[PDB]
Formats: sequence, structure tokens, C-alpha cells
Amino acid sequence: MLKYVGVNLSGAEFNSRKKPGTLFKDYTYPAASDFSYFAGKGMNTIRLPFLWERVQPELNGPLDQAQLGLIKKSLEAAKANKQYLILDLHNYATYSGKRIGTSDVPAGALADLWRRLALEFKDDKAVIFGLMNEPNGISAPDWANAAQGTITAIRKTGAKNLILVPGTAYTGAWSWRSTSYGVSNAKALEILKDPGNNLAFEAHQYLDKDASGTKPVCTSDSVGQERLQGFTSWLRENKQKGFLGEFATANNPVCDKALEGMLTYMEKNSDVWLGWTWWAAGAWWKPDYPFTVQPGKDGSDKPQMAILSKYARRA
Repeated sequence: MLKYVGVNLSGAEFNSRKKPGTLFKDYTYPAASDFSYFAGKGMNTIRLPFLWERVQPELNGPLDQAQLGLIKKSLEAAKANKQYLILDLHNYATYSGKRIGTSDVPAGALADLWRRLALEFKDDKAVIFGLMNEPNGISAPDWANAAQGTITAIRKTGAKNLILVPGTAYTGAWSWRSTSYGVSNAKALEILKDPGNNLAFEAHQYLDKDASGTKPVCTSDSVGQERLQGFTSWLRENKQKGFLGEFATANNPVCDKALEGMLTYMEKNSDVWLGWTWWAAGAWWKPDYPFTVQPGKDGSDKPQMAILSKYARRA
């Protein structure tokens, strides 16, 4: 019933204001063996963060061929392992520190970026378009307009690929219907239309006190279920689909119970949830990073992988 199960391979988005930055110093792409390791654990989906500034060094300008080539190489590794690849434009609705909607970064600039990416990847069935990582500092209606422009631009190319569209406010599932941040994502995104009818709403969910994923605590053993429900019911009412683009839990008993509960929840609600990608793996996490599922140099599995693999293989 769940279609996509996997992990974020983090690295290409590192050092986000070094432009272009230096490959293997400031940022990296995943090794081919990362893809095969996760496929071996039952994961059919890789979310691949990369930077808008690196793939398109001038707004409205040509794609950088070197950076594009790195993305295409990751796509070849995904395909070799029968994995889908989510292209995650990992930019927080900013380009070079400037927010979409400023005169410096018009919403049309994002549409042009995605037009170009769609022209490149429209004939790759493995490719999923992750429009923007965690938009914030832009109102939900303003973001919805930018998202609509981007969806329209992609479909004008002929691309039939799945599009993952986030809300603003860091696209938290828990806050989907809230007004802490202005008009709500629920209200603002009800108007979106996809002429290709292949859209899902990307939400992220962390389980610490403020849902920021900055502390290795899960507030309770069932907080995942509680925090997803508002979003799940919104999907079901509106006949839409969702994708849990990021989530994580630390290596402790309460978090393990919360992880089991949340992954079971997504099975039970697979009529609306398409799947999930854990944050994160990739070779550049430090040993104290609480959410890494990158295998050790010794080849050993990280603690959370025992649970993730069980659910991934079940899908």
C-alpha cells in the first residue's frame, strides 16, 4: 500500500552560501554504494538535496552542466538499484540568502528553474520533483502562488512526473491547519491545480518539543500519530496525497516506540500517504549526529535502521 520508502542522502546542500563551492570540500554527492546499501535494506526511494545556486548560478539562466551531470550520475545509481530519486531543491524559498517574492528573487525565477529541470528529467520515470525544501518567511498564499507557477511551468514541458509540493512554515504536518505563521497551509493550498493530476503534498515531521528536529527527544511514545492527524484528515477530505519528506527519531526507548507508532500509522493511512523518506544518511554526518542511518565504516547498521528496514521491506 505505501509506494515510496527511503532516505535522504545529504551532502550536496552543505555549506549553503558557498557559491559555487568546491566539490569534496564544501559539498559532495553520494557514493554509488550508498544507493545499493539502502536498496539492500528495502528502500526504493532516495531524496537528494541539492542547491539552486549550484545547479543554476544565475537566475533565469542556463543550468550548470557540471552540477547537472552530478545529479544525472546519482540518477543512474538510483536506476541501477530500482530506486526512485526525489530531486530536492533544498533552498527554504531563498536564493543566495534572498527570499522568493523579493524583487531580487521573483516567483517566476523558481518556475524557470523547474522548467529547465523538467525538460532534463521528463523522460525518466524514476524522477520525482521536490519543488522546495521547507519554504518559510513567505506567507502561505504567496507560497501557493509561487507553487502554482512552478507546477504550471513543469506541466507545460510535457513532464508527467510526480510533483511534491510543500507548504510554508517549514512544511510541518503538525502546523498544516495552524495560524501561528499567518493564513494556514490547509486554507492556502486548497486552490492548487495540477493539469497533469500527479501531485502530492510534502510535509515534514519531527518529534521533539518544538518539532524542529534539533533535540534527540521524542515528546511521547505516540506524538507522531498525534502530529500527523490534522494533515492526514486534510488529505483525505480533499482527495489529495501526502509524502513525508523528512522525519527522524533518536536512539532511545521512547523514540523507538514513537518511530514504530509513526511508521505503523503511515501503513494504516496509506490511502492518503504515498510514503516517506528518513532524515538522513550520507557520508558527511559527524559521529554524534543523532539521526544518521549511514552505515559505519565497519559496515554495521545504525540503531534506527533495524526499525526502518522492517517497515521498508513491508511496503
